[PDB]
Amino acid sequence: KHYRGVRQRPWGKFAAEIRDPAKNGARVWLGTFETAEDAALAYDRAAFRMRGSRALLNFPLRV
Repeated sequence: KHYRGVRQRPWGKFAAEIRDPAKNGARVWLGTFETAEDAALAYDRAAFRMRGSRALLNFPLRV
């Protein structure tokens, strides 16, 4: 229901964002999306390039 990094609005928009501690504690707003699935998938790509090998994403790719 709630994706880690995706904020849902009471209108129909979402927002994919990730927390990066390596950047001295700075935010990384990927961008708003149309649904929680699109904003959640975009969060996985930024949480895999920034974290590198293996990472905890809303959609833990493994197939």
